Amino acid sequence: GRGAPLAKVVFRDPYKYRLREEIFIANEGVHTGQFIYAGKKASLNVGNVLPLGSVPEGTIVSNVEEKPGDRGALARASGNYVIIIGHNPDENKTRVRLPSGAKKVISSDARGVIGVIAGGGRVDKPLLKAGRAFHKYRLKRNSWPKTRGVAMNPVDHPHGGGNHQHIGKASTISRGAVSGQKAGLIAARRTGLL
Amino acid sequence: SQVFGVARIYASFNDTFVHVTDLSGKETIARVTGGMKVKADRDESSPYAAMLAAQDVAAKCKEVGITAVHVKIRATGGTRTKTPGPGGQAALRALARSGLRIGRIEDVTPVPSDSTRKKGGRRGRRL
Amino acid sequence: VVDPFTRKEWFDIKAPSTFENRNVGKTLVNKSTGLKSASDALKGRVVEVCLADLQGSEDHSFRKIKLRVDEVQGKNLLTNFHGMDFTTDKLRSMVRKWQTLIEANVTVKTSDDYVLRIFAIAFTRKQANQVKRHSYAQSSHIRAIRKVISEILTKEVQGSTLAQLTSKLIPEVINKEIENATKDIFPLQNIHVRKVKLLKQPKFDVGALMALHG
Amino acid sequence: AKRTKKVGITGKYGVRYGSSLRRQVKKLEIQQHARYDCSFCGKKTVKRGAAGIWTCSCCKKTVAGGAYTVSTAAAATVRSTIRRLREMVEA
Amino acid sequence: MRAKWRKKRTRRLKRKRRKVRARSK
Amino acid sequence: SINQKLALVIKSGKYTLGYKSTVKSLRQGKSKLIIIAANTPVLRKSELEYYAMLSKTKVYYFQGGNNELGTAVGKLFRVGVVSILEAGDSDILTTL
Amino acid sequence: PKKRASNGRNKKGRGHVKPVRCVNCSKSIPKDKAIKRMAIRNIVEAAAVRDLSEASVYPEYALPKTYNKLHYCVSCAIHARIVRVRSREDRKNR
RNA sequence: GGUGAAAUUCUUGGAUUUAUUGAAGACUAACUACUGCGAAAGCAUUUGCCAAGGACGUUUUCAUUAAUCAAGAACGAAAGUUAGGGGAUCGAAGAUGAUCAGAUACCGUCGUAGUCUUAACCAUAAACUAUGCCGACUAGGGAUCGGGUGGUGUUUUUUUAAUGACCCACUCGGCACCUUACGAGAAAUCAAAGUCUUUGGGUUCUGGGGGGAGUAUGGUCGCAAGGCUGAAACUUAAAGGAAUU
Repeated sequence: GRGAPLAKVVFRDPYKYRLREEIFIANEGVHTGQFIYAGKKASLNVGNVLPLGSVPEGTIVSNVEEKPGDRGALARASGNYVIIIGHNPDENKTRVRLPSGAKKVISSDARGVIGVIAGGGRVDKPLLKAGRAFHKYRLKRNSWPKTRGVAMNPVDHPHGGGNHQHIGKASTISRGAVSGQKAGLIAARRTGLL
Repeated sequence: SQVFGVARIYASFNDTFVHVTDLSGKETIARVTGGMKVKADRDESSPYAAMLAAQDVAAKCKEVGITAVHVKIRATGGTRTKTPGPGGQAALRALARSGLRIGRIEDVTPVPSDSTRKKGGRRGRRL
Repeated sequence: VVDPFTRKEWFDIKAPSTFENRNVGKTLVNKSTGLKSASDALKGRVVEVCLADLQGSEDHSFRKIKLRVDEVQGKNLLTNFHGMDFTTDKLRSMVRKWQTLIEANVTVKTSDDYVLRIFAIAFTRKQANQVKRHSYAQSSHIRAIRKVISEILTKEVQGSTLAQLTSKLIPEVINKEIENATKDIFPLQNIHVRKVKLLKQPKFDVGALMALHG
Repeated sequence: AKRTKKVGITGKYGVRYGSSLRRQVKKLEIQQHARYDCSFCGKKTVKRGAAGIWTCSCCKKTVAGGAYTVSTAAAATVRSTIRRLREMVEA
Repeated sequence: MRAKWRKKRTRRLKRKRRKVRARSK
Repeated sequence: SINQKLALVIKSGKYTLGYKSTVKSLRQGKSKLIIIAANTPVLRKSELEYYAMLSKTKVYYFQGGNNELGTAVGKLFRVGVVSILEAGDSDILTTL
Repeated sequence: PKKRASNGRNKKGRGHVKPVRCVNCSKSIPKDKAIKRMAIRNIVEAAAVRDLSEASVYPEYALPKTYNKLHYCVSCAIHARIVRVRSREDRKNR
């Protein structure tokens, strides 16, 4: 169910005799048998887990923690990463470039793996057959196939009904609309071709 | 026993700027400009407007006993005109006549290495 | 409207021992109230002064230094090297057509963990008894001259920390041995040095930076 | 004999699915079916397994990368900028 | 006798004639 | 350049290709200088360096792969390490 | 048809094109070889220099000029009154 | 903020500007010249690597292996097309504010595709020196790029050994200039556009009045846009070139 691969890295317990098997998001350019340096005093290399508070500006970092102790919030999809714009020594925070092009400020004590997640450009080849889509969505949930609400029944959907086919009312749905009416465009500030 | 400053005259087109400030540059005084003493939309770069702006700047300069101030004249820079505005000479002459000590002139207009292609396109402006 | 002048104070800055002159002007600074603490905001500041002002002569007119403040102490804040630049009004003077321009760059380190971006400029001279018109370069002497000038400046900076690098930069003896060691390539007039840019810094390093004003 | 002149790899799809779809999946199939070499041996033995998997039968090294290309231009530029930053901090 | 614009009009006529031809075949 | 000296050696002096020929050559003592590619496994070139410094043999590092090493030495296949027993008409032992 | 060489371009290479400076008639110059009109006009115009010399805190020093290498006069400087239309005595210089 | 004048737009949430920087993309300004390379298009930071190319010198080699090109292959500006990366400035479309009787044009501000790169197409331009390639001769002069030769040449030190910077005289290969026209051209002009009625050195391609028309159709390549080949019917006595008042 994930286009990006999984990196299984075995760690060493510094407290007792044991070796911890960790599941990491597999970046690109990292190969099995290469040493992962997880910490703050490490060097800027692909696969390292240097916190954003100990790295300069402009570095590319994937799997960025939203808050310390969350252990993986941001940049978990294949071909995506996070760009750092700046940081402030007072009230330690890091400016990050979110994969959606959004702006978010998080603490400097958030760990992230340096590099880009492997499997980039996954959505470049169309799925062709319905079988590829069926196999793709079988491993995720029961969300396929999706039926149009305009070919529906009046009781089955607000968009259905009528001898002809038509949406009927405005497709845009207010944010404050109650559950059930949220069918179509939700809080659409603007529509049409971008 | 004299105190200096930076006036950083910004002689542009259709507007004139004078900004007397300390050498540090993080604290400034007398934000008066060419358009402060006129309402015409076309006489901002006129010598009279620049003279009035410098006179106001010089008057407000000696609030707590400021003696001298350095200047660094610059144009709009970038890739637009690369030449100082007509009001720059009138701006720097008005306060000098007003008793303000002037020195260490320095042409701080920015010049690029043929980058950031300017406004107009291939055939540019046509009149 | 409140009065900013009554809400702000005056400060005095002293140049390092690299320059014999000490006072380099007067900076207007807001009062360091407990809510804002403007005293620590002065750390990230620079002051630009002319070498002629800092030396008392007139041959340093086309030279100036920006001087970054490091530590503040009772209206007597001291400063430290940030980087010098050749004034652009003068920098457009020695460059003319019908001659060859020479530009070399390095990323050489020093003895005090500083990193500098040193550049240099060299020309071709219309020699005495010349009848020619342009005296252009062969284009391969620049290839032969770029390596030696970079080598000679890198060996000079290496083994000498920042203090004597500045104390010998102000006299401008750097271009003194360029010409004589390269008299076999070109006449090589106007070998005035170019910008030095300081990129990465070590920590605050209390005490040693006081010696420049001790 | 070169039975197909332009269709190439995507001849199983036949006449349907249109032209753009078949040609796009064809361009992708040439590079994702290509034989690569492991950066540690140099022999052309790397083959694709699962998505993002670049396995080998001789070097026995799996290098994670693009789902269809072992190293894209994005990989090159990110490696370049990361090594630039590493040099700058370590300088 | 503007060569460029009459030339562009000629290509528009080419477009229309090609459409007419493709209507039948 | 490295390639011209390597070709001059391959035309005049004797040579052993591969791993085990190289290891027997050095271990017996005839080898004077070994050539290791950049893509050689660390452990491999580390042991080679250990054998060389225990046998007092010079070491040179080559930036490149095995295929380009083979093309430089003059053999179309790939070679991970080579050694030179005598230069012959070459002088790579003296310089570098 | 006049203008045998038009400009000084006899070799090949096409050079490049730079933007025209404050003309309102900017366009793609036929290569960098145009009318130049380099200017060394002073930062301070004639007269009123006596006030500047007196007002200087330190004595002597100063008096530099603006060093502007111009490429703005190209095929439109007749409007700006820079390049003069001439006749068959154009053989002077180039 | 801008224009000849205005206006849209941004401004107590601080516009614009300044000082400390940091990030992204693009270019290689000043040096830049009747100065240089590449077959052409084209090339204008530093350094390393790889191969290739012109000229120079040769008392070294082959031996006429040679010049031009139907059919035929490779490069090929900008723009355009496919799929990624990137997407800072400018910016086909478009959204606005003018001036205008009218203005979806010139003028100001935003602004998608595009402008940069990758793999694969597109095979076009005022792609012009509007002047094909090879070879020989013909009035002179000066400057310049690369190389070479000779003159105790003037310089550079450790005056002097050398190198390199230049001087003088010359040579070859050039890009090219200045005065004149033996000669050509209808003239503009040409050191070739001369050596063509005193007609013939070798070779390839193109045109027989202007429109129709680079159009119809037929083939051919191309994802498409488009490229190559390429008419006829019908109409007119004028179209066109150089200089004069």
